[PDB]
Order: sequence, then C-alpha cells, then structure tokens
Amino acid sequence: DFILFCLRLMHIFTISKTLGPKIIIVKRMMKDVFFFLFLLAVWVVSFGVAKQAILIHNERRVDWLFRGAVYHSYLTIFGFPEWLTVLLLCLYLLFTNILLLNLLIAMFNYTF
Amino acid sequence: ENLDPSCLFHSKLQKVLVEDPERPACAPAAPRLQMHHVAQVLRELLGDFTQPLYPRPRHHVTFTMDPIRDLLIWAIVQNRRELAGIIWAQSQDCIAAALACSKILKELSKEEEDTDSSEEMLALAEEYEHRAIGVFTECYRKDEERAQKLLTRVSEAWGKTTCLQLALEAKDMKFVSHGGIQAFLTKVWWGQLSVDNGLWRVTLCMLAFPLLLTGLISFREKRLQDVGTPAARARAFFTAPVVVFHLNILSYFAFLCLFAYVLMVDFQPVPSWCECAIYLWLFSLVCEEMRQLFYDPDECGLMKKAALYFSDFWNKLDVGAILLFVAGLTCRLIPATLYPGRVILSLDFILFCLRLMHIFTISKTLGPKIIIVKRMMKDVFFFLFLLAVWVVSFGVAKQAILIHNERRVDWLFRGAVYHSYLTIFGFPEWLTVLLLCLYLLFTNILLLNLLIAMFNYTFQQVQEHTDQIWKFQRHDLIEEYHGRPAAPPPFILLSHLQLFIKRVVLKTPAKRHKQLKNKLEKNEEAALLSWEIYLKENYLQNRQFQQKQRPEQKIEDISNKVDAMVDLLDLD
Amino acid sequence: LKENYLQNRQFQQKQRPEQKIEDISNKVDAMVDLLDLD
Amino acid sequence: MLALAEEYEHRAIGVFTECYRKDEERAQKLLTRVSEAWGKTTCLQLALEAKDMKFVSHGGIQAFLTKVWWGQLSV
Ligand SMILES: [Ca+2]
Repeated sequence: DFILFCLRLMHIFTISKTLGPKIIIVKRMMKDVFFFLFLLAVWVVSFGVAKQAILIHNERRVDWLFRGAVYHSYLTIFGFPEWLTVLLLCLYLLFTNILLLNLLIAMFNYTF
Repeated sequence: ENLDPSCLFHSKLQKVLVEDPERPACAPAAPRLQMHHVAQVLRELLGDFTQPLYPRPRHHVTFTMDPIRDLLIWAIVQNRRELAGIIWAQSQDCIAAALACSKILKELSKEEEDTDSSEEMLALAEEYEHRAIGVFTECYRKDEERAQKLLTRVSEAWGKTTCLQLALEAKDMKFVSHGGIQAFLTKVWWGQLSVDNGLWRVTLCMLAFPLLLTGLISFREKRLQDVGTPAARARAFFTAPVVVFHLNILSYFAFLCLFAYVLMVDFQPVPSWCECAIYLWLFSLVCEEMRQLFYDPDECGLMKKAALYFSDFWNKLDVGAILLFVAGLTCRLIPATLYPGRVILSLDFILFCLRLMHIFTISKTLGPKIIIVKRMMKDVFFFLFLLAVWVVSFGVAKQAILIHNERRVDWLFRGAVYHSYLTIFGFPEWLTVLLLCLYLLFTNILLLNLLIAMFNYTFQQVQEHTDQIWKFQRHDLIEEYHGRPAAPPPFILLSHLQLFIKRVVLKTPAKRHKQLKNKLEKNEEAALLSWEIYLKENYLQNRQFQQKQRPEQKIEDISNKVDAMVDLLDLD
Repeated sequence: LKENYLQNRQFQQKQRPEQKIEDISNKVDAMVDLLDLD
Repeated sequence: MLALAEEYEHRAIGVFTECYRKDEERAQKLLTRVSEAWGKTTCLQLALEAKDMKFVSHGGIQAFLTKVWWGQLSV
C-alpha cells in the first residue's frame, strides 16, 4: 500500500504544460508492453529449460539446482566444450541482443 | 474468328487449335475453330478451380446464357479498353465480373514478353478492381446483411465459383482490405454467438461449465438466446471456432509443460508412461496434419496441393519438428545413444516452443510487428557476420601481442575466448589505456549506429503496408479452424476415426460448408441480382457527376466554348 | 525513335493546365479586339 | 549553364528510355559502341566522366552492368 500511495505522486506532473502529454503517451504504450513481455518470458524460459536439460543430469534437488539455474537465467536476462559453449553463447547473442530489441524499437516508435 | 492477330491470346489460341488431336483425326490442313477451345484456354487463364464455361457437345438462332459475359471476355482478352468500359455497364452480375476481368488481365499481363501492353493491362486490371470496390461499397452502405449475402453465393455465369475465392486468387489487396468483408471475416470467426462479448467472458465460460447456462456472455439469432435449450446452446458454444482455438492453445500449453517435465526429470532408459502419453499426443498431432494435407474440397492436383501445403511457413516448421522427433525416438531406443537422443529432444523442445509465436498473429495490433520482424532478420544475419569477424580480429590481435607462443590446448584458448566474450557482452598504463580506448571508440559507437541506421531504414518501409498484407493474410487462419473438428488433440483421434471409416466405404470425399459457399434458390437470386443491378445504376451516375465536377474538365469546357465563340464571330 | 519521342514531349507540354489558361487568355484578347473593331 | 546541362541529360534519358522500351537488346548494343563523330569514345565513358547520376541510375544500364557482371552464364 506504500507502493500504491507513492504511485499517486505521478499525478502532479499532469498540471505542467510540457509533461502531461508524455503521461498520456505512456498510458497508451503499456497495452502492447504487456503482450510483449509475455513473449519475452516464454522465450527465456525456453532457453533456460533447454540449457538445464542438456548440461545437467536428472536430479531431484528441490531448491539448490533449481535456484542455481534460475539465477543463471536471471543473469543472462539482465544483461571439448569450446565449440559447444561458443555455439550456445553466440546463439543467445544472436537471438537476445538483436531480434526482440528491434521488435520493441519498432512497436514503440510506431505507437509513439 | 476475326480476333486480331498481334495479341497474345490469338497466339495461345492458335497453339491450342493444333494441339487438339481431333483435328488431325478429321483433317490436318483444315483448322476448325470451336467454342470449347476458347473455354479451355480460358480455363488455363482463370484457374483450375473453376469449371469450363462453354461446354463440349457430346452428340434457328440460339442464345447461350448471359451473352454480355461472352462479349465482355472477348473485349477484355485483346485489351480493347473503351469497348469493355461500355459493355460492362450492361452486365448482369457486375461484382463477380469485375474481379474475373482483373484476374484474367493480371494473368495475361504476366506472360506478355513486351513492355507497353503489359503496363496497359496492369492499369486496366487495377481500374476494374476499383469498379468492384465501388459497386460493393454502394451495396454495403444501403443494406448491411444482403451485402454479406452477396459474397458467399455461387455464380453460375463464371463457372460455379464464389466472389471471395476469385478476389483471393486474383490477389486483390484493396478489395479484401475493405471494411465490410473484414466484418464478414470477424462474423464467421465469432461463429454462432454475438461478436460483442469480449475475450475474458469467453475465457470464463471456457473455464466454467455452468456459467454458460446463466445470463452471462451473449448470443445472436435470439430464438436460441431467449428460449433455454442448454444442450443446443452448449453445442453452439463448442462449435464456434474461437472456442476451438482457445481449446487447442490450452491443450498445447499442457502438452508443452508435460514435455518439459519429462525431459527435465523422467528421461529413463526403461520405457516410461509419461513419455508414452506424449508419444500418443504427438501421433495425434501428426495424424491431424496428415488429415489437413489430404483435404481436397474441389478436385485438384495432388502435387499442386502438396506445393500449396509446403508453401506455408508453419507447415514447414510443424513437419520439421515431427521429423526431428521421429529421429529423436530412434536415438532414444538405442542405449548407447541415449544422451544424444536427450539433446535432440531438447532442440525439438525449442522448435515446439517457437510454434507458440503463431498465437499473436490473430490479434489486431500484434501481427504487423511479426511481419516486420520477418523482414528484419535478413540483414540481421549479414550484420552479425561483420560483427563476428571484427571481434575475432581484436581477440587474435590482443592474444598475439600480450601472450607468447604457447601450445596450451584448452587453458589459454578458453581464457582468451572468455576474455573476448566478456568484452563482447558489455609501463603498460599508456598501452592499456590505448587498447581500452580503441575498443571503446570502435565497439561503443560505430556498429551500433550501423544497426540503428539499417533497422530504422527497413522499419520505415515495411511499416507502411504490413497492415494491408495482414488483412489479406487473415483469411486462411479462419478457413482452417472452420474446417478443423472441435476436439482438442487428445480426443481428435475419436473425431478422426469416424470420419476415416466413413470416407472409405460410402460417403462424399470432401464438401464445402454452407457458411463460406452456398447455392441460393432461384426465387431469392432473382431479387438479389435485380437489387444489385439497381445499385450499379445508382453508382454510375455519382461516378460521372464526380468526374464532371473536376476543375480541369471545367477549364476544357470553357476552352471549347471560347473556340466556338471565336468561330461564330469569324463567321459573321 | 527520337522522332517518336519529340511528339510525345510536345503533346505532354501542350496538355499542361497553365498553358491552357494562357491559350484561353489569348483567345479572349483576340475576341475583345474583334469586338472593338466592329 | 548548369540548368542547360541538366536539361540535356534529361533529353538523353528520354531518348534512351524510348529506345529501351521498344527493344531490349539493341538498346544495350547502343551503349558500348564507339562513336566516330565525337572522337572515338563510347557513350558510357562520357556519361561517367561527365558525372551524370540520373543517366547511370536508369534501370536498363544497371541491367547492362548486371549482365556484364554475371558474364557468360545466365543471370
Ligand atoms: Ca496446420
């Protein structure tokens, strides 16, 4: 409820001349923000499940390996195994560093 | 017989005359022009889906049915513009006629092997699709319902095809991008129930069985809405294709969760039960796609239907995932290759989860963005080659200067590769500052502006008509889920078995449904055609009045009056 | 083909609207001179 | 003088696009030929040395460059 109260302070910027239309713009942008973030979430879950399947055997560990792989996927999302590691990192680079970012740039520029 | 010789249609007719064997059966030197030769060369132009127009005799004056059709085709095929513009105004059912002329002119303009007449033919075809749009928008603004009824009807005059199929096969963007036909597609997509309920209401009625028996959601055709026959209401609710779409999405989601669970924990060398349920569901999916291939509503080419199936993107992706799963099971059955079978099934899980991106095509705002990304990937790839050779260049240069020659296999090589990866992901004082500032100047600036420029550039073009492409794309999704049975992929075997045992012994092969195509009665069709004739006569007057109101025409009229006046004053 | 091109060029230059306005103006000036001569 | 030169490159583009729309092959043959009247130079070399963007940006001459670039085999 403190978060809800502090959200109410954004109403102050409506009275000023230059600031209000930007708030009205953000109120429109949130709609396709949400439906993008679903697409991003299912994508990162897909690569997390694929990596934890290939590079770790089947183990019934409850909170150790699960939170470890989840923290690995979180660190990836926030930003002879030589050929295999280079292939996995370059595939994650090619997908994540490029495609959905241009999707966001295109959609946000379009609605703006 | 007196068609002019220089045109393309005369050349194709003179070929198909001598390709007939029945004339060397009679006499080789004498050519006899028959009507079914013209019908054959017209069937080659119009498409395979239509039946021949002029029949062959299997044996005073005599009229064929609808002679204005024949005169319009004879004026169209040899690019006489002003004759066609005159005798189109006399035509019976003009909506189908304009689109058929547009299809004929596009197909005849493709094979021209010239330059002037090809552009003339394309301009004429575009003009005729404008005529069809004008007459249909008059019929739409007057009455909402009969204008919808005018689309799905079969037309005897043009070889038993509907108007919508001609508009699709001729690839007319501006006709199907009209508001009324899009409203028709939405009306078919929402099915039996009313179109104003919203998505969350259908979601809650899908989750809750007794909520449909209440006063919730909506209906149209209020004989079912008022009187309570909940068996019929439930059959109508589960018949609708939106419901079948959400059921397939939910079943696919549960299938993916079970596949991820068995891949993460239950990959066993002994054959497993949670695996065999998934093999059952995947056999269900492949039998569904085989049924989707074998559907032939009209008589058509099997190889042509195969090219039509494999032309589509998601069919290629679906059959690739099926083939990879077939390979993965044979890799799983051999005990020596169990872990390669595991990694193959993981890559196939990636392929299955890529299929969930298809859901966003149906929504209004989201689909054009997918069409934009499908264009952007092409120069994405050729950029990433340039980025890779660049980072390899600085990695090799740095590892050459700051490390001596050592034959270490995996230690120093993976160390330098991890250093280059950490660089890519984001008195040695002067040298280190120089190396870091050089990597800063190159990496933090140049290729980033290359990406910004190229991506902005291609977005500025594809953004313009992604919407017009998507409105044309919208049809086949609705047609497929109209054709698909209602059961989710667990029970679609129970749906498939009755159809398969029925088709073999005594049934029809395939028949279209009476929502997309139907044959009207004569008593209704006469009044409908008279209504359309009267609205065409209404449209032509507004067109000629608007063309008279143009300013350049007023200037030309004043000039002609002034020339008449100076001639009159010269005569005095 | 050059002789073919020149005719299309001069016909397109004749079809311009400002040239039509100038032609109407010259005809009207000829007419007012003729009515002044009577 | 600059306006007159731009007008004359428009004249050259118009006559060449007529020759191109009528026949595809002889229009290609018209470029590479040597001209005795203007000191034994070809037309393409004059269009390059005069720096005319709109002449070499035409579709037919670009098709000629593609045709030379693909060489003996089909394009
Ligand atoms: Ca399919």
